[PDB]
Amino acid sequence: GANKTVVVTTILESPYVMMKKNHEMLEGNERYEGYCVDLAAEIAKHCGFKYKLTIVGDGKYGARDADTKIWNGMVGELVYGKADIAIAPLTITLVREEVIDFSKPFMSLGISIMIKKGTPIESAEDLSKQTEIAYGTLDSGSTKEFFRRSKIAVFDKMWTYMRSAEPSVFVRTTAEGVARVRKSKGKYAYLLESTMNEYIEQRKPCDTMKVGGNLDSKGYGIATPKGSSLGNAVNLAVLKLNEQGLLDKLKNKWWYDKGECGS
Amino acid sequence: KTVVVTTILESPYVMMKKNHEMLEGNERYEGYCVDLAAEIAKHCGFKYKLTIVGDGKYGARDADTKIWNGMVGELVYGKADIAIAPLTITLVREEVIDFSKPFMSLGISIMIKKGTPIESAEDLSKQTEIAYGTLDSGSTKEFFRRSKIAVFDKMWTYMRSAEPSVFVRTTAEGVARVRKSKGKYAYLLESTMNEYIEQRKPCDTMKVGGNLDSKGYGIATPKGSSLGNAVNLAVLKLNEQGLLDKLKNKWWYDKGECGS
Ligand SMILES: CN1CNS(=O)(=O)c2ccc(CCc3ccc4c(c3)N(C)CNS4(=O)=O)cc21
Ligand SMILES: N[C@@H](CCC(=O)O)C(=O)O
Ligand SMILES: N[C@@H](CCC(=O)O)C(=O)O
Ligand SMILES: [Cl-]
Ligand SMILES: [Cl-]
Ligand SMILES: [Cl-]
Ligand SMILES: [Cl-]
Ligand SMILES: [Cl-]
Repeated sequence: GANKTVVVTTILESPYVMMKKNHEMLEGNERYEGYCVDLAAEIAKHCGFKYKLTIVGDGKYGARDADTKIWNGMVGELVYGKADIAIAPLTITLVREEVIDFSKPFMSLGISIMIKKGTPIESAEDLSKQTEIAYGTLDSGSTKEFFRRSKIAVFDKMWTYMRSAEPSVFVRTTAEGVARVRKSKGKYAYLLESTMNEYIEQRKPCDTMKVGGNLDSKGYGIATPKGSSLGNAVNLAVLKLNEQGLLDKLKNKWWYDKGECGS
Repeated sequence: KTVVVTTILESPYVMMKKNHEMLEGNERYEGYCVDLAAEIAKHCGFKYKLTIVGDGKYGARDADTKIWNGMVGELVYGKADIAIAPLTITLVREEVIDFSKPFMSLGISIMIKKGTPIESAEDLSKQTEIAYGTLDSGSTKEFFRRSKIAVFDKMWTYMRSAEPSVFVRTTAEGVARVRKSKGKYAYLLESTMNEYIEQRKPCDTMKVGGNLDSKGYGIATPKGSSLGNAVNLAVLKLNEQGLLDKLKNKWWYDKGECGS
């Protein structure tokens, strides 16, 4: 049928999608800026569609409830037909690939540790062997699922602690995890993706840092409902943008050119 | 019912075992991709036969004839059912074959003989005393051929017309050329292979500078193959179980050939 505006689900996660200054008097896609806003424009141009950016209503990436089997977050928006495509830092995972399609990755990441500067922690093993410093993850995302499913001794030990810690060590948004690191005097460390960690390390007041190696290696992909006719063109567009150097330039633009912690 | 796997002799992905002359079939070979093939086949429920690509190439399309060679060609022309190899995901290949999600990350990188006064691709481009080149019929050569980045296009203009040829038939021949050229040849190759060689005797090469791009290897199937979906889920399962990282640690294991 006739071309229709593509509904893009995304999430307010800096620097991927952020409210522009003066957003209160802007409308539509002009309200937003960031890496995924720029990426959406490039994908749409290469694939020949018009689109509307829509922030996921529940503010979540996406997890399946173990009891009801209902998917929430951006994954749910695709599964239940509320959006046509997700352009966001959405991690490629097995359980998600069983229900939605992903392009080839547009960005690499691994799970990593964020500390308040000076915290005496260098690794996941360090965290797992002590109790003074609490630690947790984002809710409803791939990092929490990683720990829940891991059979690796250190990560299983970490999960066994996190799942029963009181008060809860889990946070609803990345910003809440950052705040908890910044306000806890070295007594909370946050497990989050290396991309987000490296972004925050360049934001004022420059009081956090990434420590240790990454715990895994994976990527973000552009997601579509299973069988969607958009998937093929989106995939080729991701590969073209990578090969032309545009994805690397976009990361530099939003992470480092705009950094607030020096050159 | 036996799946024909095309692969390539490239250390440490696929290597001939010691005493392979008295072995047969899949038991002749060892390495990262041999172990990976066994894991993929177990998860997908197929029997398979490893076969070394007949022309020894990864795969490129002839500009005049438009015929594909290498492992890509074996998939395109129906000579193999799947490629399990360090085969780079690229746009031109994704137009003719299918790739799983990546099983390993890499980028193009620079190999020098230790002590060579080169720190970056920009350094190479701004001089002519030290020659440099790439593997033929692979994704690194195509990267330079297609690139519009000023530094890389300048490098391509030099490499394509340099005499004698700066291109090599196999990775091992590029490494040998670095080792034998007294610092007058640098080799552009994928970071995975570079890092493997840097930890092998005689410990006379090193990786310099950052990677020039970021990409991955995928398991490839002919377009529309029924195996693609299961293979893709298998790669993700193996990654999430930690087995891909374990295999990398096994086959890049440093036994101290170089230093402590
Ligand atoms: C950025 N980019 C451009 N597109 S691409 O050429 O397809 C490509 C392939 C691989 C990677 C390296 C990072 C990664 C991403 C995703 C996964 C991984 C590993 N592994 C190692 C396991 N499987 S995965 O799909 O979760 C990046 C990449
Ligand atoms: N990128 C993750 C969210 C962040 C996290 O879990 O650390 C996801 O897609 O679920
Ligand atoms: N992995 C490459 C071969 C090595 C190279 O080109 O440096 C390919 O798939 O073509
Ligand atoms: Cl419309
Ligand atoms: Cl032998
Ligand atoms: Cl298993
Ligand atoms: Cl078999
Ligand atoms: Cl440029």
